[PDB]
Amino acid sequence: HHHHHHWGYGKHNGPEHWHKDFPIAKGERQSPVDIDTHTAKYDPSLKPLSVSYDQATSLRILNNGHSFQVTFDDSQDKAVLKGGPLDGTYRLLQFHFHWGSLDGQGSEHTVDKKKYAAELHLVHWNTKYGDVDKALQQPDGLAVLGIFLKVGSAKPGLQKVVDVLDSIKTEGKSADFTNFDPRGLLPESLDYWTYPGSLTTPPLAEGVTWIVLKEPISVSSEQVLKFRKLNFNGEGEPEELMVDNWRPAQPLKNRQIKASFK
Ligand SMILES: NS(=O)(=O)c1ccc(NCc2ccc(B(O)O)cc2)cc1
Ligand code: NI
Ligand SMILES: [Zn+2]
Repeated sequence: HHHHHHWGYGKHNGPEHWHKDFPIAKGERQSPVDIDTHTAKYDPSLKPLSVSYDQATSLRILNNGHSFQVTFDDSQDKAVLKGGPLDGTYRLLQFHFHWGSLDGQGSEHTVDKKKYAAELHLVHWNTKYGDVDKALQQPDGLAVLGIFLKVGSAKPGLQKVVDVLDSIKTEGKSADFTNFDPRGLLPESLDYWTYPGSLTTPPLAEGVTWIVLKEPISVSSEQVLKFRKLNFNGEGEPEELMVDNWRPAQPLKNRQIKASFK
């Protein structure tokens, strides 16, 4: 009998191939999905999302070769998420983005089939499991907040991020990044869609409660061009621009997307 045991976004190792190392891709709970709003059953019993970033302590920003991420002190309930569909408190650990080679693509989730120019993921782990390592092993371990990005009007709360991207151009670079306020990345409304799903990068584990916000945030084509100057490659290796680091929509199968808003 068969016996089973690096990935990227290129043609040879991109999403179409991930299922071969990570057969959970063949599952029923993969992300991202297309959000079909005809079929998204509004639900009144979904509560306001309580985004409590009162005391958020950013630490580092870094280029991991797939994306950039900003990490937070997650030792205390300094930045948490509760309400919406979540049973309990989920503490923020990091945020990262996915984006395109051009403005017409970059988002992971789609809405009635439209792709936005980038998507922001805020990654939270369920405090009752004690840390992110134990949480990552559970069906209700993680909660990701997804925020769409469209081009036009510059986003101010993002300039602090964008001003340092040239210090972390290549894979493995990092910097101290303190006193960054994540609330300056939220849009005004917090109406959301929710469904059970997965990480969108390997290992593609199916323990994620997805919360996608209806309202995108806007950013200047100058800001998102800064995203596009990052490299997938390391210093001294041939240049390969960090673009199109998004997984395409996966089939919803027997799941239903719920809405918080009519
Ligand atoms: N793209 S996503 O679905 O938001 C996604 C979220 C999380 C993960 N991996 C899990 C994970 C946990 C901790 C850190 B860290 O730097 O402290 C990074 C990644 C993989 C994909
Ligand atoms: Ni065996
Ligand atoms: Zn992500």
